[PDB]
Amino acid sequence: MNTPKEEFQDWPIVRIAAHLPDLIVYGHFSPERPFMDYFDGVLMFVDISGFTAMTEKFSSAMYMDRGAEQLVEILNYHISAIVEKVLIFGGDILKFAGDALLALWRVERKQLKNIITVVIKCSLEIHGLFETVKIGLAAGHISMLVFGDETHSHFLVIGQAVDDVRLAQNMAQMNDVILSPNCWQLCDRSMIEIESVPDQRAVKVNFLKPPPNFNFDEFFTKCTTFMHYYPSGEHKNLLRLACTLKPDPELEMSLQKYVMESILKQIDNKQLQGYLSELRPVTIVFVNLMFEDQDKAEEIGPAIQDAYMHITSVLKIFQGQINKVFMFDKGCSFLCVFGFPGEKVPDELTHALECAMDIFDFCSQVHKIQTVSIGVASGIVFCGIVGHTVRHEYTVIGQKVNLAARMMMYYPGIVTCDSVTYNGSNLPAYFFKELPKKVMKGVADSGPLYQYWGRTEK
Amino acid sequence: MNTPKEEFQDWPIVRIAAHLPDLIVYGHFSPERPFMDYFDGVLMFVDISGFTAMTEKFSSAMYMDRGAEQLVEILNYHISAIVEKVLIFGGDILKFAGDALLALWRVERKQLKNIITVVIKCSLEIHGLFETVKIGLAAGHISMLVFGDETHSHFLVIGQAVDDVRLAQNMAQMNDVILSPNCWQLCDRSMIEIESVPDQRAVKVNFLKPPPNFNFDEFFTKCTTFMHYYPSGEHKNLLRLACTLKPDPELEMSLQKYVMESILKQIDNKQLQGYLSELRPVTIVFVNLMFEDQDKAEEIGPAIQDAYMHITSVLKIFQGQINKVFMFDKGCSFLCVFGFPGEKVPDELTHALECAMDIFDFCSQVHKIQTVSIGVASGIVFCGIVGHTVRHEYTVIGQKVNLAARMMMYYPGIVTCDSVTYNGSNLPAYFFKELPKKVMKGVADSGPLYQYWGRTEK
Amino acid sequence: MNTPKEEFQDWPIVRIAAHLPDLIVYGHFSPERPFMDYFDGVLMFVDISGFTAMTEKFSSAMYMDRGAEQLVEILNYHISAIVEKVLIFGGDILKFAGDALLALWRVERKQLKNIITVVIKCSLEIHGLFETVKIGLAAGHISMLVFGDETHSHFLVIGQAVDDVRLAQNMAQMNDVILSPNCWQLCDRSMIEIESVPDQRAVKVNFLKPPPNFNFDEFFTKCTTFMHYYPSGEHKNLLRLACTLKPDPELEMSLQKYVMESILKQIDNKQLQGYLSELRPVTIVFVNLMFEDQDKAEEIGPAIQDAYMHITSVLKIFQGQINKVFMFDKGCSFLCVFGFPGEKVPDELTHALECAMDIFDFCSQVHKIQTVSIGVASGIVFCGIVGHTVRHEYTVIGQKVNLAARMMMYYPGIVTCDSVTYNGSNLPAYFFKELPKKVMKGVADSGPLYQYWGRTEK
Ligand SMILES: O=S(=O)(O)c1cc(N=C=S)ccc1/C=C/c1ccc(N=C=S)cc1S(=O)(=O)O
Ligand SMILES: O=S(=O)(O)c1cc(N=C=S)ccc1/C=C/c1ccc(N=C=S)cc1S(=O)(=O)O
Ligand SMILES: O=S(=O)(O)c1cc(N=C=S)ccc1/C=C/c1ccc(N=C=S)cc1S(=O)(=O)O
Ligand SMILES: O=S(=O)(O)c1cc(N=C=S)ccc1/C=C/c1ccc(N=C=S)cc1S(=O)(=O)O
Ligand SMILES: O=S(=O)(O)c1cc(N=C=S)ccc1/C=C/c1ccc(N=C=S)cc1S(=O)(=O)O
Ligand SMILES: O=S(=O)(O)c1cc(N=C=S)ccc1/C=C/c1ccc(N=C=S)cc1S(=O)(=O)O
Ligand SMILES: O=S(=O)(O)c1cc(N=C=S)ccc1/C=C/c1ccc(N=C=S)cc1S(=O)(=O)O
Ligand SMILES: O=S(=O)(O)c1cc(N=C=S)ccc1/C=C/c1ccc(N=C=S)cc1S(=O)(=O)O
Ligand SMILES: O=S(=O)(O)c1cc(N=C=S)ccc1/C=C/c1ccc(N=C=S)cc1S(=O)(=O)O
Repeated sequence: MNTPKEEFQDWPIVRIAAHLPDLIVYGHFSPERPFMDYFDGVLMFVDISGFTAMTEKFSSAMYMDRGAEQLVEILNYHISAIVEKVLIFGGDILKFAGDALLALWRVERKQLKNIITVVIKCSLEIHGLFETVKIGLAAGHISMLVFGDETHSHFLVIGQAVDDVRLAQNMAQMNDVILSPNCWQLCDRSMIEIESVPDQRAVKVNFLKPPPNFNFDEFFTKCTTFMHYYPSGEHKNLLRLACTLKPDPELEMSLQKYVMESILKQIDNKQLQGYLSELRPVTIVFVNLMFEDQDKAEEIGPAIQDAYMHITSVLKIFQGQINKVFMFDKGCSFLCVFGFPGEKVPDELTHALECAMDIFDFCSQVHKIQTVSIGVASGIVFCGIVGHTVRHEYTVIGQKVNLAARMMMYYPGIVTCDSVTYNGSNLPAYFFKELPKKVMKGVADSGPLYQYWGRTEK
Repeated sequence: MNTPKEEFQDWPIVRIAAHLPDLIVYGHFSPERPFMDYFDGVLMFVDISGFTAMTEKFSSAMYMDRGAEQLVEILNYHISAIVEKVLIFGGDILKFAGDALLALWRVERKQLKNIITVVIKCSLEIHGLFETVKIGLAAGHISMLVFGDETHSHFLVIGQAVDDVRLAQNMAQMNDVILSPNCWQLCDRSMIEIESVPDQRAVKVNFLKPPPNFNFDEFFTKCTTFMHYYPSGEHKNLLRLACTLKPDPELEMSLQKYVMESILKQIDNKQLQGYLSELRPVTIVFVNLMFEDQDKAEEIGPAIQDAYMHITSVLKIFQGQINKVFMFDKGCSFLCVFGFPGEKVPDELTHALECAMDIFDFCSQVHKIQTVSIGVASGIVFCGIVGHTVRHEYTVIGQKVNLAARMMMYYPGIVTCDSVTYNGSNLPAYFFKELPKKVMKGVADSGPLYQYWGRTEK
Repeated sequence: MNTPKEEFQDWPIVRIAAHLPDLIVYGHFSPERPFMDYFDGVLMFVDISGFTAMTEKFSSAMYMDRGAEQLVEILNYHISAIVEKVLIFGGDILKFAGDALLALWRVERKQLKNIITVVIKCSLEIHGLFETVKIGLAAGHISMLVFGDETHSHFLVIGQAVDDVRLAQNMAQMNDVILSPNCWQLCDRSMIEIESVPDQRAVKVNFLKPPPNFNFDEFFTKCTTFMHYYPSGEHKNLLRLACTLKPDPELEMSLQKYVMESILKQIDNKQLQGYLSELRPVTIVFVNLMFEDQDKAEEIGPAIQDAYMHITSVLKIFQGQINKVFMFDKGCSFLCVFGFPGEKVPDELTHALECAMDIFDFCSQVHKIQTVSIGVASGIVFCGIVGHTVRHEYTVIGQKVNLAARMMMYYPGIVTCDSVTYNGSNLPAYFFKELPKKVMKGVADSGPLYQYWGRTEK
């Protein structure tokens, strides 16, 4: 009696799971929105910095109209390798943004010290890939927030460790691994040699220096006791346990709400795989919400949910889409896009400004939101699915994405727009205020920037 | 000198062979139509009963417009596992219908007793998959009929064993394996413990109870002597020998006639794989032909061929399609569909009724056809490719499919239609007769049913 | 710590490399056009002769409108096997044309003798595949020419060995391996038993007859010392080293210029794989350029580049495409096609004739081009990607392709066209001269042929 090979099955549920972290795939949340959960862990924020900045080059004539295809190929070649390192070291990739990613090792509180050592070694092996990247590490309390409606879901992680991992990675020169102050407090100081970072309490990792009897592979194996989903036994050859997910209509209904409809169309073999990689004209509306205390999920959770319900309603009317939601050092940020896969309708610009204003007015009156700031910028951006075969997400990358992000942070409390938007809108000039030029870290040649004042003086 | 791996090649001939049983793939029939062949074997009819009945749920809003995709994923997850069991135990899947399938073990007459034991063990392992299905078995003489024209072919199996395997499976409660009377007569009674089935000569299998020296794997190996196409030797790792078919234009011309054109388009990589899975509005015309003796191929074969030639001509004019032909307990049944893949033209309904009537009038005068009955029903049905990667077929599933089937059996001798068809047609009311309501085993809430009387009183 | 399998990655750069020989993939040429390089090697020209001639049959009704699909399946089944033999024996497939291919073993001059023995054994194993094909071999000096513009590149090999390998294969009856005179001069005469070929200095291989101590596998291993890209070590399981190419935007920009845009669309998953296999009406314009000395790259290179710049400009205006460039026994030949993938515009014929004439007038005044001859023929041709998964090219095959080729050689110095072109053009009759009928080796039933005289008497 024959025994044919049990082969890998790429069911639709597995294809959906590649877009999501274990944090969501293996969650089992209540239905209320917002939903909040509390835990401890180590976070790694890795950035292939400088990439977005150079992406303008893939529009150049030398790429012969295959710039998008070449960009996603070269980006994925490098990002995939980082992803695979994270996964083999037992981490969960939470989110991709631009040319950056955020990873989590969730563990019981008593094990933070040893897991920090695992994450440090991972980081150093990540740098080792590129000898021929900047990394920030944080550790401590983390909260999860899940928000959405009956057909869409989004998640965020929040708290001091999340705020920290950002600060840490901003400080890294190239090739550094930086630890947050709390990460450095909690870590196995006997193992790692560090330097001070001038005017900072964070530190830099110089070397990992294990004791005589130390064997990293045996240490790692011990650490796996505490990793719930590390592929093992019969499945030790897989990068993710999620590769083994079986059809389950209830679970697939829950997971599909996290993925955009155009991605699902691809998943369902109803659209060619190449259709979503493109260098496409869009308008970015980057919405930032600031709170008095952004580390307290129970305070900020309802407010984010309320803002989301309104944003999604305003976006719906124009086929805008939320591409991502991230925490920033200051606030919760919604990266919204007008002009995505087959959503290309006329007056994208006037509508984008009116949408922004509507969001601004509504969110300004939401209980607990202290400040709303919105940046609007328009031009050619890369859109595509970035990451590894087993862990990837649809992402937008471009100078206009980062300009919209920087505008909302450098011009808080108002709706701002770039010159393409201002000129294109053909709204009358007195709907705007021409703004002073600010030097914006990460940006140059911004062109004139404007505030969208609105239809009336007020 | 290198020796690179001989890799599996998915040639178009192999892709076509996945839609067909070994009975056809390895046949070598004459060109006459009808063609008839005679043999002996064991038949297994397996039904995941209740599924079709629940399929209405995949149209519900909770599935967020991916009902078809979720339905085919979950159905195939379960059906695939049954298919793989059948194939490993040496059976040939003949046909899929709805959430049911028919399998055959063809063997020389002297080996029926031992092959029944193999099929019994298979059936029990099939039930074992679902601890967390109903099976009927028959054995004896079987005839094959192949009918068609110069560009299309269809096959049927016929005879008392085929009639029996239906009766047997109708009697099974859930989780039963039922044997036909002849199967029970021919089987190894020392091996199997059975109960009587009240008011039936068929029996139910309680257990397989082998003797002391018995070793099922060694018994199975012996049985493989008699299985012409059991994958073996170098190919013992394959589910089907048909996976090894090589390009052969003559054979591919013959096999392609059994597959619908839209499936071939997919096979040829000229249509996306996802296009054929859909929850689509169609009109089912289910045609039943009854004979004085439906076990005699030489009598019924020419009549079925004659009926087929006319049906196919009438269907052609409106882009109706034959989806399947099955034997029923009473008669040969053609499952015809209007509105399939890209065949969506207006007045589907009036045309469907006129087509039905034309078929009714013509088939009624075919020598040897005793009664024609036709059921017409219209609404949302699932269409898609069901089964395993290596053995699958395009199938339609839905409450309207089963309503059309039950109408043709409970209202014999006339053309009947459902309320959607009647109301939609906007043919005048006196073209119809409103019918008494019958309780139809397998159905509820049918709505009013009508006879299509036709254009004249008569 | 897990170690998941390093799996084969089908990056876009690798997909592009399948369309190209190692000669180009691993080249590192200067940017000037023309570019010329000089080396030594053995050439194998293999033809599955008679195939093109029978291809008319795949339009017959018996193929039920899947003639193109069946043709490419059966052709690739056989061609793939030849390709795999060439690759395992260490050769580089340079080009596919019709049902023929050209392969090269490049080696240092001192090793020609031993490499000829390897190529002879390969050829005999190729014949061994088909017991149930004609091969010509040449050896000696070879020049490479690369020509093109800023966005397209083409290459040719040139010289006496290239002229020889053609002569050699023209002489082969079926099943022969013929050696050129120089190949026979350079080979290991102690190993091979040959016959004279009447009225020729080339010879035919009867047998390979190695000495007592000879072990072909050990001899082959020795020969691999001299094969730069033979897959080895960790990669000994691969057919080509090019399967291991990593993303490299500079290299991909260079390689993509050799591939047509519609093929790149497929590569990029932006068009279905099946779209390019078709039996399609086109017009072939086959352009032949003759030189006083076609073995001297430094003479003919600039002239071919000049002709190319003009051809490509004339083709551009009508969406004609260069499908291939080959050396012929006499001259350089450009196989140009009007009506390719989505390039189907009206008056294909008048435009094709005017294009031809423009090319004729311009190329006639290019320094060093002695004679220009152009054949124009129109009808149904097969287009598709022919070869192996790892080494394949887009090719056109058909009686009209070979008619255009034979016209340009049998009616040198003029633009000729077939009856379909002449009649279809509805240009006035005095734009043409009706030609005497020539018996053209490889052709019958040509229909009347015409010269395109042009708009004026002159
Ligand atoms: O029955 S429903 O389709 O409405 C359904 C609603 C749910 N709502 C929520 S929350 C969660 C699940 C769910 C259906 C599950 C199945 C539907 C069809 C199957 N068919 C087969 S073969 C098997 C399953 S199973 O997952 O229960 O095995
Ligand atoms: O590529 S694999 O089969 O290994 C695979 C592993 C995953 N592992 C996990 S967790 C998740 C997905 C996955 C395959 C994805 C696709 C494979 C073929 C497609 N053709 C089309 S359209 C589209 C997709 S899609 O999901 O990326 O859209
Ligand atoms: O653009 S980044 O790759 O740095 C990025 C990745 C994220 N996630 C992932 S995966 C989340 C946020 C994020 C960008 C953050 C900022 C963007 C603009 C700012 N302007 C000012 S002043 C400040 C910040 S901050 O949050 O870093 O303080
Ligand atoms: O020659 S025909 O295309 O008309 C033909 C008619 C048949 N009618 C019937 S019944 C059955 C087969 C058939 C053609 C077979 C081939 C056609 C092309 C091949 N080319 C190559 S390389 C090889 C074969 S083979 O199968 O004979 O090897
Ligand atoms: O999936 S496998 O390559 O193992 C395979 C085994 C079979 N074994 C046997 S017997 C038959 C078919 C088969 C593959 C089928 C497809 C693979 C990719 C496709 N892409 C598209 S459009 C479409 C098909 S199709 O044939 O299902 O249409
Ligand atoms: O619908 S089923 O899954 O039971 C089915 C599968 C088949 N094949 C496969 S694979 C072939 C037939 C078939 C349905 C048969 C009937 C459908 C309606 C009837 N109404 C009455 S009275 C009686 C029968 S019967 O033939 O079972 O007597
Ligand atoms: O920077 S450009 O895009 O203009 C460029 C021009 C060339 N012109 C020529 S000749 C050759 C290469 C080339 C760009 C190379 C890269 C572009 C983006 C990368 N991103 C990441 S992660 C990595 C590379 S790499 O190959 O240099 O590693
Ligand atoms: O098929 S393999 O993945 O082994 C492969 C090996 C190669 N080896 C080398 S060197 C080059 C290419 C190659 C795969 C090609 C494709 C695979 C899937 C496609 N789907 C679509 S559209 C399209 C292509 S394509 O490149 O042929 O267009
Ligand atoms: O058509 S073929 O398969 O023989 C062919 C394959 C090639 N390449 C590849 S891969 C390159 C050329 C080629 C055809 C050459 C000719 C075509 C028509 C001729 N008419 C006359 S007189 C003479 C020649 S010749 O060059 O063989 O003398």
